[PDB]
Amino acid sequence: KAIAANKAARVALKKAAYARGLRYSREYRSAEKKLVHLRRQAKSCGNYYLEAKPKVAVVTRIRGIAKVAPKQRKILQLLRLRQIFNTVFVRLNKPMENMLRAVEPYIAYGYPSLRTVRMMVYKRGHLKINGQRVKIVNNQMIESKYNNENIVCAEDIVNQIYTGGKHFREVTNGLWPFKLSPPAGGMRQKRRHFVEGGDYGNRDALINRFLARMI
Amino acid sequence: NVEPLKFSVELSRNCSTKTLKNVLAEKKILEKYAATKSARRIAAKRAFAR
Amino acid sequence: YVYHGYKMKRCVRWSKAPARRSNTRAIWGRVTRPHGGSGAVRAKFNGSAVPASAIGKRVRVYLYPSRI
Amino acid sequence: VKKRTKRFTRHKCELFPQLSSSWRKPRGEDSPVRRRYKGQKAMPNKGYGSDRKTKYITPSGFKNFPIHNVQDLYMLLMQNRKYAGVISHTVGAKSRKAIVRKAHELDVRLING
Amino acid sequence: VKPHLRHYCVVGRETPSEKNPAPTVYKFEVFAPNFVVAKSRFWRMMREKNKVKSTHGDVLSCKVVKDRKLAARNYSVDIAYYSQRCGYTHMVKEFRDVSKAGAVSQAYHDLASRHRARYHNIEVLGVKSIPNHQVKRLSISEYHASNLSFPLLHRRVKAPRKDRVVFVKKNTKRAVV
Amino acid sequence: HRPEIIVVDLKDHVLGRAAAIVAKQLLLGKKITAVRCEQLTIAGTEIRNKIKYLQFLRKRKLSNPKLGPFHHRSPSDIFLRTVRSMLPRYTKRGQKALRQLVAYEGIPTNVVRTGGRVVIPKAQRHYCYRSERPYTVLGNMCKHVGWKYSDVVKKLETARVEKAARHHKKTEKLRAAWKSARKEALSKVSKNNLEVLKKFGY
Amino acid sequence: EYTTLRKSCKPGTIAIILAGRFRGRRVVILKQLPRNGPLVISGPMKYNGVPIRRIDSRYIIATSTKVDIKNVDVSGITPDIFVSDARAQLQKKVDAALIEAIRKDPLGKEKAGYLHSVFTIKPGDAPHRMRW
RNA sequence: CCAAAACCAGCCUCUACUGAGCAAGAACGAGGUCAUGGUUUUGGCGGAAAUGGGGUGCCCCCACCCGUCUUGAAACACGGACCAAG
RNA sequence: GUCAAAACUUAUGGGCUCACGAACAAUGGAUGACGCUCAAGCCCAAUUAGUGCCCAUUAUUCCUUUGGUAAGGGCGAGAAAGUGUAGCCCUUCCGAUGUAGAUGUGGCGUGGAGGUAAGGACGAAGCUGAUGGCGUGAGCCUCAGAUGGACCAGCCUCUAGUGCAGAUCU
RNA sequence: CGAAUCGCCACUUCUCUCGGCGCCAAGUACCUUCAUAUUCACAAGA
Ligand SMILES: [Mg+2]
Ligand SMILES: [Mg+2]
Ligand SMILES: [Mg+2]
Ligand SMILES: [Mg+2]
Ligand SMILES: [Mg+2]
Ligand SMILES: [Mg+2]
Ligand SMILES: [Mg+2]
Ligand SMILES: [Mg+2]
Ligand SMILES: [Mg+2]
Repeated sequence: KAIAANKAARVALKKAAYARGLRYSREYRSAEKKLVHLRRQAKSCGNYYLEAKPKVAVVTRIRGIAKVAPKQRKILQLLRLRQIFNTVFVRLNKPMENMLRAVEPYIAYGYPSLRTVRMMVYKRGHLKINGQRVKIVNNQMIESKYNNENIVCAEDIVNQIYTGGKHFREVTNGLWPFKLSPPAGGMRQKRRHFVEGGDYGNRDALINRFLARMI
Repeated sequence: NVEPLKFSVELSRNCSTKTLKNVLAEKKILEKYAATKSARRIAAKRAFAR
Repeated sequence: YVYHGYKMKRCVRWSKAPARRSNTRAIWGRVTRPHGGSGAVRAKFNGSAVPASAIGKRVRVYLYPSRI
Repeated sequence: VKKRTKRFTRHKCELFPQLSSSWRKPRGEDSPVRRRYKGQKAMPNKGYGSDRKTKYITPSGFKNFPIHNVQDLYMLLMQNRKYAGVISHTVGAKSRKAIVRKAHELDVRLING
Repeated sequence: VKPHLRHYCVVGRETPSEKNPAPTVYKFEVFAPNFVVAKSRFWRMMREKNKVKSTHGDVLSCKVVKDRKLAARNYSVDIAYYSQRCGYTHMVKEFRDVSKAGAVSQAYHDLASRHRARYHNIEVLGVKSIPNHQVKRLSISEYHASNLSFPLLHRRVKAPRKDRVVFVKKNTKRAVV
Repeated sequence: HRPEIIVVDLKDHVLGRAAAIVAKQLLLGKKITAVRCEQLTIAGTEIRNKIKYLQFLRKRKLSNPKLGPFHHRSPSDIFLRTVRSMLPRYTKRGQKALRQLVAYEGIPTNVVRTGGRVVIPKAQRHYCYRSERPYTVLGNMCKHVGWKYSDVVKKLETARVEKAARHHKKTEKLRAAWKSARKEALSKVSKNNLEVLKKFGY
Repeated sequence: EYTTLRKSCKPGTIAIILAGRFRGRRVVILKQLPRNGPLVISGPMKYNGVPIRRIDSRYIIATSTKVDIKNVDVSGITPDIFVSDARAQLQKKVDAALIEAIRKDPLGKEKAGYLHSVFTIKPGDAPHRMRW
């Protein structure tokens, strides 16, 4: 009886995950075509388009845990950047932009592409479950973690940690911070800022490349 | 990176390309070049490797 | 890495092929990946290391398993 | 397939005939071995623990179980594919005749039969 | 190699406020490795000139600028730079190159060697293409003549890498490696 | 029986590049035989390099020079020392590799007429020096530093050359035959082969 | 049937033996065995002296050169087969078919001679730079 | 027991926008691999073989005498020839 | 560049340089050595080229161990309601360095005792050991003595004059 | 005494600024031996 009701649910969930990610695919294709029209409108209008600011950065701890000061050392813990190539998505509040500004030599970050978000959540994605670090494998796994009619798909997660979400904290917090491998082909200098020809600090959209070699 | 060849069409600097598909055609500096053993040797090794 | 001991020992066809009983011995490996941007490659010889005496010496890298 | 096959010998047992090879944890700030410099001897630790379902298993594949007399053999009658009796060193060659022609009749293995 | 420095034009403004309801937009040509540095150098000038800062502004366009063509030409790069040894040398060197980006990056390597000057000490002040004659500098003037021929003297011709060799027979090109 | 030796001809090679490339091949098991070490070049005027060597020669154990650093003056012994400084000279792997190298001043009669002589293009003088910069030919500096056989070798080098050249026109009729014999071989029955030879450039 | 045997190795293709008793021998690939099994290359023994026999695909270098030997009936090559009269008879029946299949081709005279060829990694030779 | 090949899984590697470029997205195809999992196959070896251990040597590599007080010990700082019993 | 893994001395990059050049006065001799000079130097940029590679006790992943006073499931031979053992079984997760020090340990080991169980003249203890085997380890066990000659291991409980390379220790 | 090694040559083996050949018929004609050595395994052969 329950044995099959587990089927009615597992079938109903992909019916939902299908329905969800069909919307998210449309909500991407549409949102970006709309964001192309405007910047394209404006070029016709001899006119600039102030693109909406990033509302999510994929912060990545990039120096190791030795010799770090008590203020940086706390901010990294609150970012949950406790190891080297840990990663988290943190949305760019002023209060966060002032946390990130406090530990930039310890982190590389930028504004993840939707693809960067997919790869981390699908490949490197791990839910916290009963404190266990649990590899994402089922959408069943996700709906149980997130008791939230909003958050069912792994596509629900990627939208939250990309669109900026109303559950961006509800989602990203239920994820273990990402444990990325060191960037293939290496860094540049974990000591200099990115614009110095180094590695640390905000590197805008370029983080997707750097973070792609890692994932 | 380049090795000058004994061939050289007379020409003017910054000359347009269609001018060149012209002038070299009026000499066949290229068709003349492949005739040389220096050229054949290059296409010869390029046939053995191929 | 073909070399030899100082006594004969069982070889791959010691009984089927008496002709093949040398005190010649061989240690097999696989090329594992290219090493450096030059022509060098990494060979793990089975689970074991190849002996340090092998160094400077004729390894013979066979054309098989073939791909091509 | 064991982690480490070597003994964890005491540091500098080789220089001092009196020292047993048996392990003592090194002490002294300046001990090269407890400061664990790379060229030095290793120390035992939890990480060298053997795999736990192959543990205690002799290459015969049996776990040895001590045996002293013919009655012990029946302690191994029903688990004769798991335990192998190792007859105690001090049972007489007399009694071992009896353990052995009985450890044969029962299909129980013996390490030193 | 292709130029060291891409040609960006970063456009941006101090973000709107009741203090400044309709702020000036600022175009700013930069020669940067990549936009994140071009965006950076752009905010360097915004505070060093407009007193606006990166927190308070917003780049409106990071886009790279298309090359004029590919014909060999002639560039007057105007390059201020800094050192402890020299605190601000205005200096219009001219360079001969195919592109503004190429003349400029060429001006950084030139400037980094004759002056131990890092990228961020330097700031380009403009990169006009110049006509033949305007170039006062005598070095590139040698290359103007429509009739210029020179030998490629005393070449080192390394083999294509696939063909390179450690040992070769002496009056032959049999390999021996 | 001879082993798979390769007799590098060291004339007009940079000392330390040739010494570095050779020192590596000895490790990879090549049994090299350097020759014409008299002809190795070094960057700079001879005076630059005599002073470098005389600062070398200046180094000896005061306690007992007899066991001190030894300052060999043969260009070949100088090349062996240069090449042992570039290999693990205390491990047997390198002590071995150094004995697989045989330097000679000039090219000795045992080593001549033995096979073609190799060259190290990465260590060529023209490949390395800026052509108009001054350079020190090695056997020339070391003549001023104590090598006594600099003219013994030149007398020998003169002899192998005049001798090798006499044999080069002793055989001119012979080489000319195969040139003629081989050109008329194309005209022979090799018909379809003549087209497979045209492709590939033969 | 199932076969992952690679596209480069197809029946009737010439194929260098890289290993085993018949190193360097060009050998036509007569057939692949009924399951994803080892190829049955044949010399023909009339040429290079290679008997009908099995070889793993990993131990040959399938040359681009081949022969349109669909005409030949290699059906008598079955796994159950794997010098006795029944087998000596089998190749004789086959090599003569296989050998004529080689004859039908234009440039079929070289391929007879091409199969008399023996491969050898001569010094200075770079197979990895080779194409086949 | 040693090998080798295969299969499956795993795993890994190898358009869009823009004005030719990117801050840009997948696909096809192929390879690698058991110090990955499961599926055998096929050969080699079989008084000996085989794996493991042990011993001795070598090779390449790594490696500062320990205890000690001390900020700091390889210290040109102290204690230290060997072993047994205590 | 060699030593030295990697540019088998890569660049189809720019400059600069002839004599030195490569983060924190006296034993001869130190860019680490050699050597390098169209660099093997310096500034700059690069990554196969106007169409990279090498090396960590690091990261990631896999296997194993151990710990968790961590999360769950379960109760041919096994399936014990269990802190801890040769762990009741399986699953997943996170941790692991460490002086002084603290603590744990069905942790090791010694002489003795209350018990239990057993062994020994067909050879106890002791000792010897290319005797292997087991255990992370302290150690245990077996084999062999061409050693010995009569005592004694296991297990639970009790006990202590209980574990030694170092005291200029006796 | 079983060995590891695996191109040769008086067409390179001078000098000073595509060497020839060899790779399975002593030749381009495939005459013609090869198996069971039974699909890798030191080439079992020099
Ligand atoms: Mg770095
Ligand atoms: Mg620092
Ligand atoms: Mg003091
Ligand atoms: Mg190296
Ligand atoms: Mg600890
Ligand atoms: Mg007592
Ligand atoms: Mg002993
Ligand atoms: Mg006491
Ligand atoms: Mg052999």
